[PDB]
Amino acid sequence: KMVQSNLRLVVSIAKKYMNRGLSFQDLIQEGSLGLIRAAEKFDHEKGYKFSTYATWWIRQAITRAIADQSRTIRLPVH
DNA sequence: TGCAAAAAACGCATATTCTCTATGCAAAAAACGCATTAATACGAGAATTTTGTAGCTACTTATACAAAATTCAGGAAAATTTTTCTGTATAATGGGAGCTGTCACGGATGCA
Repeated sequence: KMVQSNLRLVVSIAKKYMNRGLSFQDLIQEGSLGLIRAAEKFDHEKGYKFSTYATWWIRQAITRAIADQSRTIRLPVH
């Protein structure tokens, strides 16, 4: 539920990363791969929401995708 | 402007005579013969002698085992670059972008 609940601000990552040469949706479903990768290692008794930590994953999970994703030649990040 | 007609030239009488056609002289070529000498070739002698044939001998090579002294193909470390994975903590709370001037056809639904 909290997962499904924290599925609004995600649009921020979508907008910031439009589609990253892919698809708005795929740039949010891959962001969903985040969310879960928050909860778990979201950190309770922390002192504030994953609003500064959930994103964190989010944007580190998209990116990784995005560019893993999408040019039909994988690229090394280097 | 018709000729009859005269003198000198221009045509029928020979000397001259002089290119001229005509034979004996003579001088040196030539070529023929007496011929002489030398040289081009035949006769004999034995001397070199190369080629042709045999056996011995030295060089050259046919061959049979193989790990020479050297090449190479993997195998397994590094070495450094690169790749994939994981992680970094305030708040942030519904998405733009053309379709609106085509003509005609064939179903297929909706709407009383």
